[PDB]
Amino acid sequence: SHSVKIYDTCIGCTQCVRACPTDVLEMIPWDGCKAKQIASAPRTEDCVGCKRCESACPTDFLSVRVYLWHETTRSMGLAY
Amino acid sequence: DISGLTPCKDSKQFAKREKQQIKKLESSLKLYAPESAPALALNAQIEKTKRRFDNYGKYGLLCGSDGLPHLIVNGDQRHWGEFITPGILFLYIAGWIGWVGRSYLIAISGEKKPAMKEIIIDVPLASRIIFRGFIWPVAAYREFLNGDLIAKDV
Amino acid sequence: KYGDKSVYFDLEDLGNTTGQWDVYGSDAPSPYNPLQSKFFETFAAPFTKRGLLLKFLILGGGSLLTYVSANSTGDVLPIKRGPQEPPKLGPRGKL
Amino acid sequence: EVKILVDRDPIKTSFEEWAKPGHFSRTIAKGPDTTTWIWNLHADAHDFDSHTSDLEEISRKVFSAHFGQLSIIFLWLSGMYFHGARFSNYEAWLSDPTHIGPSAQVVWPIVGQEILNGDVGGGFRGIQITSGFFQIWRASGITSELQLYCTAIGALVFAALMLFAGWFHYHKAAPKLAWFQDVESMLNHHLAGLLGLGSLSWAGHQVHVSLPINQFLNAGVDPKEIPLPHEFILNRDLLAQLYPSFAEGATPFFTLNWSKYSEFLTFRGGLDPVTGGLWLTDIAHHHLAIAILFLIAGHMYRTNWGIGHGIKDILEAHKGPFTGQGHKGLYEILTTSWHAQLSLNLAMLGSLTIIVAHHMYSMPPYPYLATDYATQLSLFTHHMWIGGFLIVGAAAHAAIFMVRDYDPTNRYNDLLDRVLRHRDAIISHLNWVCIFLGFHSFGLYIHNDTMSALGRPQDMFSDTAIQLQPVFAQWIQNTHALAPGVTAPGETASTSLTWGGGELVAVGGKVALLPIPLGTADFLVHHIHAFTIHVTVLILLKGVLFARSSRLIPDKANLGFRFPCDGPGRGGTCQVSAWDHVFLGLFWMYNAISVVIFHFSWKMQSDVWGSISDQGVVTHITGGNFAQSSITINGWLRDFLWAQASQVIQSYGSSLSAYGLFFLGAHFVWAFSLMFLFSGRGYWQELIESIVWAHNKLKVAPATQPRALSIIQGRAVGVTHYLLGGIATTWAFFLARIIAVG
Amino acid sequence: TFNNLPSIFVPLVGLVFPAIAMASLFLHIQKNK
Amino acid sequence: GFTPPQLDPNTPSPIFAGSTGGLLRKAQVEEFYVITWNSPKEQIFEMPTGGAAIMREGPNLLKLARKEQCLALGTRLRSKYKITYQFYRVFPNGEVQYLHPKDGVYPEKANPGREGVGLNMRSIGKNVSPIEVKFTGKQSYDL
Amino acid sequence: VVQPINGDPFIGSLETPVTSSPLIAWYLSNLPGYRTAVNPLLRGVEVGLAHGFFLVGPFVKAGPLRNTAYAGSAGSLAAAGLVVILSMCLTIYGISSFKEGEPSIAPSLTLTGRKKQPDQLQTADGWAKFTGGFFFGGISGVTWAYFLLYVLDLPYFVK
Ligand code: CLA
Ligand code: CLA
Ligand code: CLA
Ligand code: CLA
Ligand SMILES: CC1=C(/C=C/C(C)=C/C=C/C(C)=C/C=C/C=C(C)/C=C/C=C(C)/C=C/C2=C(C)CCCC2(C)C)C(C)(C)CCC1
Ligand SMILES: CC1=C(/C=C/C(C)=C/C=C/C(C)=C\C=C\C=C(C)\C=C\C=C(C)\C=C\C2=C(C)CCCC2(C)C)C(C)(C)CCC1
Ligand SMILES: CC1=C(C/C=C(\C)CCC[C@H](C)CCC[C@H](C)CCCC(C)C)C(=O)c2ccccc2C1=O
Repeated sequence: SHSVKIYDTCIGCTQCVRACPTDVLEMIPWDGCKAKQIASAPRTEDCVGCKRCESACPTDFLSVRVYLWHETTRSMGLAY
Repeated sequence: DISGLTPCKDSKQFAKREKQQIKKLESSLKLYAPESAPALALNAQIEKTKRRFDNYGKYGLLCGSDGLPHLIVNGDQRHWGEFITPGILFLYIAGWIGWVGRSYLIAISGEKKPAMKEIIIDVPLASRIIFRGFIWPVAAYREFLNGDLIAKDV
Repeated sequence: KYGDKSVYFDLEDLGNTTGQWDVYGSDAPSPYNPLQSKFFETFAAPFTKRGLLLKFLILGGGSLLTYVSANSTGDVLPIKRGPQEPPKLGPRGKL
Repeated sequence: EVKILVDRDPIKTSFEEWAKPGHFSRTIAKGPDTTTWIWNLHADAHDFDSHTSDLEEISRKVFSAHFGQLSIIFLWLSGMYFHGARFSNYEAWLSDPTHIGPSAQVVWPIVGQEILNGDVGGGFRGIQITSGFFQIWRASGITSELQLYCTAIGALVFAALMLFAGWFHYHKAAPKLAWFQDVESMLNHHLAGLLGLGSLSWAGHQVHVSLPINQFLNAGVDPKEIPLPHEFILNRDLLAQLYPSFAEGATPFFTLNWSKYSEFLTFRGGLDPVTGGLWLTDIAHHHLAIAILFLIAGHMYRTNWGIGHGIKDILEAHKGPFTGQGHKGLYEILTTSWHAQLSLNLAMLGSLTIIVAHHMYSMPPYPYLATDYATQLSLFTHHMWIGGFLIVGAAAHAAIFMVRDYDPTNRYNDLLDRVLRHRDAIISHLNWVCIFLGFHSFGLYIHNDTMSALGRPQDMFSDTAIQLQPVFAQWIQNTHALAPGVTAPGETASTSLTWGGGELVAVGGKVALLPIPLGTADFLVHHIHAFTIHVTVLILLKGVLFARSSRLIPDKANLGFRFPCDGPGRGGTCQVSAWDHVFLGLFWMYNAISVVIFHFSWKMQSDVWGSISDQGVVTHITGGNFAQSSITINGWLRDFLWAQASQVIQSYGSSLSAYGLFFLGAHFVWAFSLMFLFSGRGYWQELIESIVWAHNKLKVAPATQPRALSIIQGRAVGVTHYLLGGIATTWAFFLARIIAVG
Repeated sequence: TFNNLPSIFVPLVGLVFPAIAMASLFLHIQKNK
Repeated sequence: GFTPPQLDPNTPSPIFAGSTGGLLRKAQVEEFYVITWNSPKEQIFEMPTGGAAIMREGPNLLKLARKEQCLALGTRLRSKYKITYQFYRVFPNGEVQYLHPKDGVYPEKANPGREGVGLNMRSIGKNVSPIEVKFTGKQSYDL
Repeated sequence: VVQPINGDPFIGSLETPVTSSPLIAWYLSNLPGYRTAVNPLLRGVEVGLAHGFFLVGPFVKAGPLRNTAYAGSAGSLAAAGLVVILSMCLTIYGISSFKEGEPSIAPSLTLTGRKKQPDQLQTADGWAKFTGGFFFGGISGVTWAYFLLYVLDLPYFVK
């Protein structure tokens, strides 16, 4: 559904996923920062698009980035 | 006599506006005694109206067919009291406001937390600057020549 | 098991879990008389092909509508009766 | 049990925190990195539940804030009584109140605004007020301007006293939480002690001061000839000359021989036909009975002694069969939360303001109120608006309870849980009945409009084409007109004359509330009112219930009460917050109260108000064009809006010219509001950043970074400008319309 | 007959062409290949 | 191949008097996201479907409506009650997909064993304009 | 007796007296909307007859020609037209919701937990039989209401 992307300007603060209410994100090891971790987005099918991840990305503009795309029943957040 | 407008000192409908407003204020004047506060205030407003109309007559205002003063902005020397002299009077004050504000923001720019000086206005600083905008048309011109008016990108 | 003490996730019986229930869908047999049922069957089997039913419905309904509106006179709808009144001359002569 | 638990010198009186703005909050007490900070300095200013976590400091803050509000109201009443004393024609209005316009404000002659000082009457140039203070003062037996100045000075004194009281009860000796939580004593006192003794003391004024003075004012006596009020207290012969029951004193009272008090404590219901207001003789007896009732009601709750109902023991006693534990827990969620109490008191106070509006036109309690059509209209409209606003705030604060103070772990309630469980059923049936009412109340107007436009007036829903008569309201009307008799003897007449069997109270040339006939138009507009109320309750109740969770956002409480959205996801989830629900309910309250006051103005001007000549032929202000034109929207546009807005727009060069000025201005402010409600923050931030480039080019970059308004702030600005503009439009339109033709 | 063309085309168009169009378009919506 | 799924058994559900925010027909034809947690005591918690529920001492089980409901519940559990939780996805066919940690560890601790996807090795301004990917399925951000 | 549906608290409904009671559930279970095992044609016949009368009601007395002599006839004609349209929309519904031959999408379970047979109404041919019954019953109920308004005008209200 939605296309979440994490760019290399990350600082590995783990606020994107700790804010993400649908388990879309997960921190993985990395070698590009002092924290040695970066966020990944495997479960984009569960992505609703609420952008709580990028409302908590403390960078110049953003590192995590949500692109609104094909909306399915779970990206639209429907219990019916 | 320009733009098809007769002056107000020799207009008929302007005097008619005068007479009509005076009769309107006199109709509201025959309901009180001529020595009480309402009648005195009405007579004061009446003299205010009459002097107003006579002053608009004596300044050479141009009253159209509707009988109201139509201001000329084109730049006619007779009608610089309409726009150009009060326009300069405006721009002098407006640039005063802008220049004292700009010199204030530049004054607090070298502060640790400048924003608190925009909330809590440093009245001594501004008051020392508040008269520095009296000379804005020359200080701003030099800041434009010296390069201090417009900032550089870096 | 769905019938255990406060267990509602019988993973085998997912119908009872998800709520798939004919809440009032009685499986009781036909309460109608057989003869009138056969009568209705034989007299409504023409309306068994949904596509032919739709074509018949649209075309026959449009035909009946055009027939009613074309054969009806002004007694049943004033638009056909016509003015039956002289026309008023508009403002400024007629313009 | 109950006590005076109060701690001394908790907070220091100092300007040190005045100098540091935003001290109350953590994120705000560090500096304005942005401009939004200042909007957050005012937004959170009175959000004391967010400043602290303990209820003690919050209770002290709101207690002293109430003291500040009372100081403000005492200062406001000081202004009103003073302006009446000095800048008014009240001393002249008493002579000829049916023809002199009550005025209490004069403007300063500077820029031509002295036209506003008009010929109100009484040899006085001012503004025709529509507050009804003059009517109160005639009901309070003032008969002077000295008494008004003394009242203003005393009110200023009480304002200063309340200011000192707030300072004392926050900074010097602030009560702790055990004092506020003793709601038993609070109710025992506010019932018996505020409302009981207050009504008793006003009954004393009504018996000793208002009644004897109005017995002369209504009997053609000039106010200069009337004896002063204290002369009735000092000399009882003058008081007894009109009410001889005072010669016996309190011996009729204490011996229970009250039958010899009916000269001044009456039950002759109806309006005094000499002035159009209710009988003050009935109002004295009223406030007396209310004193007895609130005095016996304020001895209901146990405070310290073995007697009295513990409110926990009342609530826990009520436990429904399939309603669960019932009202258990409510004493702990009402006494440990100010927002719940605020919501409850706001809802009831608002509906009470509306009931005041409704009972102040149909039973005019003050002399020369019903004939001051401007005062009557303005007071009804005012109190209706206040009631709608208070109800909408009750919704907001119910939502704030549900987000913040609601705790099913510690402060549990059963009935609230049961309401949250089937909240979808509540909102579904409300969302249905709103559509049903919308259709069968407004589509009827559309049907009438179309049938009248197709030349089919025999097919409308009118009093001539298709009968939709209010049979139930007609039955209540006819049985309240024939109520004096078997059901309510000893009343001598109906309690009101807004019913078909009543009569006309001719006061001067005016009519003053003859019966109100209910036809099909009243049916249609009353169902429109039910419709608008039901939609407002839909929006507001939905916000309250789904304040915490929905199928869309199940963690809405963690996002807060006042948040814009949770992103464009889920198709978009704008305005899921209860704040945004109440922001919409504001608009729907506006539509509701606007059509309500339109119904009032038109039904009054067409079927009630007017002028009755000495021959008896009453001619109404419009001409009875309500039941024929208020069945279609084009009548409201033509015969109400277009026609009655021929005195606000033609009032240019008149004394009513500020009304047309604010007509256009409130129009403007409403439309300006549409810039906020329609737009979004992102456009304005991008524009602001462009003009910030233009500023940084000239070394005029402000450190308080220019930020476009927050989304919720854009919505707040939109709804407040929208409401202010629509409401000031209506205020100007009503006041000019009703002062001009009067 | 020219005065009777309103009696044929308006009930034809404004009722049947919605029948045909909305039906065929609902079928085109609810389709699978 | 280091953390196996847990395959939730027929555990008891919390004590709850029933609400209207529960499972609609979405569960009857699509997934409905069971959650499982393990309580130290019989305590009371707000349900994401509105209303208060009484969790049971020991393992619990809740089939609420969707992913955000169970994850909001689990975050409230982990923060307020300090309790391990894991939730699933129950398609109507019968399969039970394990989803929340997918590694035995919550998705904040950067624990190795998870491949990075949705990962553009550039700053966010260095994406090509749409004209450079006009008439191509890749929109702007997949190169 | 407001306990949840089938005692299942996490299903969005409740067994309140209005839904699940001996009288109202019985009434909702012995009427042609919920007679699952029986064929849908008789169900649709019953439904159409009832709604044909219910529609002829507010067309004769309430309408454009209610006061005329053409009140009953033209009102019944408009009711038959609305019935034809209702069968029309029912038909597109049966075409759009389920295609030709799939099994029934109705629940195969009941409150007591019995794996009952699915309601063949929800199938294509079943819904088509239901629509045919609805059309036949509705035109028949329209003309029978017209007949009763014709021959038995006096007991009914005119006003
Ligand atoms: C005049 C003497 C005085 C002084 C020096 C203080 C000093 C203080 N008070 Mg106290 N207080 C006073 C009088 C005083 N108070 C009175 C008379 C009351 C009763 C209303 C209170 C009630 C009170 C409360 C309840 C609280 C304080 C608090 C405070 C502290 C912070 C206040 C602040 O920064 O906001 C400064 C605010 C203002 C200058 C303006 C406030 C608005 C005033 C009261 C009324 C406005 C009327 C105006 C006409 C209405 C607007 C309409 C207009 C558009 C026409 C500070 C120690 C706070 C505190 O210590 O908590 C940490 C706190 O919570 N005070
Ligand atoms: C924005 C707030 C606001 C404003 C500006 C006004 C302004 C006005 N009101 Mg309104 N009013 C309001 C809110 C407001 N009211 C609310 C919320 C209520 C509901 C309680 C009322 C009830 C009310 C009544 C009943 C009357 C007014 C009157 C007036 C006018 C004269 C003012 C006055 O004090 O006379 C003096 C005030 C009175 C004579 C009122 C008597 C006291 C009332 C009946 C009860 C006592 C209050 C009680 C202690 C607190 C509530 C208890 C709780 C159980 C509900 C003036 C137009 C009076 C009027 O129009 O006169 C022409 C009038 O008769 N108002
Ligand atoms: C008894 C009455 C009462 C009380 C005690 C409160 C108290 C409170 N309310 Mg509630 N509220 C009320 C009535 C009341 N309100 C009503 C009648 C409404 C309906 C609109 C609301 C709607 C409401 C909402 C929707 C919200 C609150 C919030 C709040 C809290 C903070 C408000 C704040 O800091 O703003 C301080 C004051 C201001 C910011 C000034 C407001 C400016 C107004 C709109 C100016 C324009 C109105 C004016 C009459 C027109 C003249 C214009 C002229 C100046 C040119 C506070 C607990 C907020 C809250 O709890 O947040 C968590 C919140 O979100 N209230
Ligand atoms: C005149 C403008 C207007 C109209 C017509 C509506 C209409 C409606 N609003 Mg909206 N609304 C408006 C302005 C308007 N709103 C504005 C400006 C706001 C800003 C705050 C809102 C905010 C708002 C909220 C927040 C809510 C509504 C709700 C409602 C509904 C209540 C009435 C209803 O369904 O009954 C029936 C419909 C009407 C009365 C509308 C008029 C229709 C006429 C009678 C007949 C139409 C013709 C007919 C069907 C033939 C069709 C012909 C064919 C060719 C198409 C309805 C959808 C509420 C809702 O959805 O729940 C009920 C709700 O909660 N509205
Ligand atoms: C609503 C409102 C208003 C108004 C109000 C009013 C007007 C009120 C009134 C009220 C009142 C009118 C009150 C009163 C009170 C009183 C009191 C509170 C008293 C007390 C007293 C005492 C306490 C005493 C005691 C004693 C004695 C001396 C005798 C015997 C012994 C003893 C000791 C018991 C306004 C508009 C402003 C605004 C809005 C709000
Ligand atoms: C004569 C006249 C006229 C015309 C005129 C014109 C046409 C003009 C133009 C002009 C122009 C075309 C101009 C331009 C300019 C530009 C620019 C570019 C500028 C800049 C500036 C600046 C930058 C400044 C700044 C400042 C100041 C100095 C003030 C305050 C502060 C500040 C800093 C803001 C007319 C006939 C109508 C009328 C009469 C008069
Ligand atoms: C216009 C607009 C804005 C921009 C509105 C701005 C920020 C208000 C303009 C600035 C105000 C007037 C502050 C400037 C005045 C200061 C007090 C500075 C004083 C300077 C002199 C006047 C004394 C939004 O941010 C917005 C957000 C969401 C939905 C709609 C909208 C919207 O419609």
